[PDB]
Amino acid sequence: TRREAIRVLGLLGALDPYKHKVNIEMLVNMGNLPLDEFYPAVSMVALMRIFRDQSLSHH
Amino acid sequence: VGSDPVILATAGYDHTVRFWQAHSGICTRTVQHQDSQVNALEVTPDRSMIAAAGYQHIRMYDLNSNNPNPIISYDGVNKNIASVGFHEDGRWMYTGGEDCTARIWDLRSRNLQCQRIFQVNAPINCVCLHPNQAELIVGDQSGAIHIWDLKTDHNEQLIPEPEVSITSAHIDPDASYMAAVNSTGNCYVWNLTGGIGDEVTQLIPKTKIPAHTRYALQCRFSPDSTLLATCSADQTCKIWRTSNFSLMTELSIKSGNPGESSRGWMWGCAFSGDSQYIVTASSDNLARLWCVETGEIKREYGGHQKAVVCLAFNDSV
Amino acid sequence: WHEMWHEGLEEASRLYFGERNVKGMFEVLEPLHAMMERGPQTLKETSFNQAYGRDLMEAQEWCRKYMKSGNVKDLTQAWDLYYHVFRRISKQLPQLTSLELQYVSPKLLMCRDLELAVPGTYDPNQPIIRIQSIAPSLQVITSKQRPRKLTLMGSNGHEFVFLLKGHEDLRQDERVMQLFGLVNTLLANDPTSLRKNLSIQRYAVIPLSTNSGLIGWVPHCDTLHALIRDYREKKKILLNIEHRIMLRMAPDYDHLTLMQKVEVFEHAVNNTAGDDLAKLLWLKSPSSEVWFDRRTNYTRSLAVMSMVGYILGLGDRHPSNLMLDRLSGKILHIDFGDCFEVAMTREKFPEK
Amino acid sequence: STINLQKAWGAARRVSKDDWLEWLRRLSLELLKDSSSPSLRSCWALAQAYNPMARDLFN
Amino acid sequence: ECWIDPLSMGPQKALETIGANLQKQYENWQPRARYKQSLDPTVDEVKKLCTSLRRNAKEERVLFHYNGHGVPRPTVNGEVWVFNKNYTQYIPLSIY
Repeated sequence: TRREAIRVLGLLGALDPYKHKVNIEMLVNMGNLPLDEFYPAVSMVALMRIFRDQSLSHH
Repeated sequence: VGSDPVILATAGYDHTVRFWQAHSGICTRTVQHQDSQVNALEVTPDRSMIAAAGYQHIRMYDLNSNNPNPIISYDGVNKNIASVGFHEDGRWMYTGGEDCTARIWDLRSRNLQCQRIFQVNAPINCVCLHPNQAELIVGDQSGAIHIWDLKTDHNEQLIPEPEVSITSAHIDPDASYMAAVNSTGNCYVWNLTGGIGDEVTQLIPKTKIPAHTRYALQCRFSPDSTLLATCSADQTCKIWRTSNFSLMTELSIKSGNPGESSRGWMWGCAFSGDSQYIVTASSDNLARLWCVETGEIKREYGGHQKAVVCLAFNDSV
Repeated sequence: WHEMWHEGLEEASRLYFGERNVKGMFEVLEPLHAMMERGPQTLKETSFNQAYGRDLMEAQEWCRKYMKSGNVKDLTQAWDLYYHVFRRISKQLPQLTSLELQYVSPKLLMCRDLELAVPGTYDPNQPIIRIQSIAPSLQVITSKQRPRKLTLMGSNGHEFVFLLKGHEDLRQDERVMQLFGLVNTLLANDPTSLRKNLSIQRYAVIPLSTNSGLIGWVPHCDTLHALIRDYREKKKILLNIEHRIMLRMAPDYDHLTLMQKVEVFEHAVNNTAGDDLAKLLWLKSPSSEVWFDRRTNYTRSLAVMSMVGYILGLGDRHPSNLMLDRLSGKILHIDFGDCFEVAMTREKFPEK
Repeated sequence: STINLQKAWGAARRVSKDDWLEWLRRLSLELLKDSSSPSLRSCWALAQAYNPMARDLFN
Repeated sequence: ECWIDPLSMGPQKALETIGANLQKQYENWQPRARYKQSLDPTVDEVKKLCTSLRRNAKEERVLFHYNGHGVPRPTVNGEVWVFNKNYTQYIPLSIY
């Protein structure tokens, strides 16, 4: 299978990287605030990610 | 100052003009210079009063009387006066400025307005009176040296090197060679053809001396005409022998340590009456009386709060 | 009105007290009197004519008495009233931080879902993004000219911010933006340039009169001067340190000769680490990988505008006239008031 | 509150990826428990349950 | 505040305007009275103000209007907050 996946990249040619480009905050948080404010803000941001999706159901 | 045979004036950004003593190293008298700095001093051949070219005024202070106000304040100019000459008879006075307009001022006449004018293209960096008292060499920022004749007005423009500002140029008292200096740091020497009545004054290029790496600032022959001191922004005052154009002695005021940036530019070179001593001003606020042959700091002059850009030296009896 | 009267009396004072041009002084002021001769069309114009308008009309009586008498005591009474309202206006102007549509122009507040499209957005291919509604508040920028910060709601739903400049002819800027369009086309066509993603950042320019017009506000930007000021106050560095070092070594800097200036300038450079912009680009960037990409764009964009500016002749590029995109990293040039080597020609402070 | 930390630090008996990954987890959780700011200390229980939470508050 | 948005007019002008309007508002009910505004006053300023109005009408009623919306709440110890000369510190003022 890996052999075919290469043989097919061969036949399709080698695309120029530019031609493929056409075809296709946490540090910032700390960059601004003092540490006593930063700690709530970073805690909340990390909690909000868990809040969305079905991961919240487990926790 | 005046009664003393030797003169050694000094002036810079601190608005003073301190008259030192060569034998001692003591400030005899200062003179105030408000409203500007001093760009170039000049003792008069008569030695009655010194000159001090500044910003939009050629002032002339008294050498005999002490603590006087400026006797003459020649106004009516702009953009500074780079240098000032003086006719050996003591009647005419020459100047050069950045206004691209050389001038001549009659000291004897009371008229405020000047007498003659020789306008040029680019700002005038330096004046130098030819010893024959008939030709006035005039450098400029574009590179063009001129020889404005004082009788025929036939300026013979000449460019040693294109697009390099020539900052100073001097000619020895015997009219043999003429030296020039530019912001590249070369020292173009020119052999003077022996013409007085003919006024041919042909400049024969002899040697391009690679004097300094960085901007050179002043060149001046000795009264002997054996040595050619050449100051630069590299904090070294080299002395070139006239015969061979070789570096006899290199007087440097460097720190002797890589951790010392911009200690101060060296732009003072006044030879002694017999080429035994050499005065030298520096931007480290200190004048230095060097020895020519040995290369040793004989005396050190201190007390200037700011940098020291000018020198005066007169051993005329 | 109070802004027009303010600039008018400044010009009239220069004619009278400066040049002693009295007939030209009346030529400056008489349009402003005819301007108010329309009458109060908005509440702001009512409160102006209430407070000042009475005094201006009285000063006009002394001006009209001078026209048929020719007395210094007649015209000085007008200048007393003129300087009275001028000082009151001059005190007011700093307080005008924002203007509400209800006061300044309620017509615009009424305007809803206009068919007239957002300026400089119209494309023959794209669908017309017509004006949805105008925001009620106008954040007046505190500058010498006091530009406004207009913001319009599009029919597509996105907000469009603009900069309403007054008494600054924008036909030059409009023409210059046509030039940048051409150059961008050429760079797109060249493959080498396209591979490097070279392009000039441009913005909409829409003139409205000989004086006023709309400039498109570029988001995520801030002037280079602001960045250096804010970095140096954070790091407790003196904002004017280079200038202070020069004046300390040689207080006569302005009047010094060329060689002297070079020394003074170099002395400042040797005793100041000139890394403030590089250093702050690092700290601002969230991560090194982004930082590198921001710097690549920064370097190329600068080179592109260096060459284009040289050909166009764009001078007077002090750090207040160029701003840096804090996301893309590309440099932006604005306020092309000086072109075709005007700076070199002018005698005062010539730029080489 | 730096005894368990010093055990996590000077263990260096890890001869695989998951061994160091286990070291990391112990290190992160000990820093949260220690942390003076209670907004971070409050997240310690979640970090034990969820590895991503520990990594988001690592810095 | 007194039917005036203080942030619309800028800080200093708004404070003067509210004092002027409040005077007018009171002049609806008592138009013939000496009004004397004090706008973010000091302690001496309050002393000199009250003592002057008390001197004017020693035996007659004098109205003291206090609006402490900009200062912290009064303390249990019977104190009311005012400002310092520099407007950098809330100075307490004893009710006694």
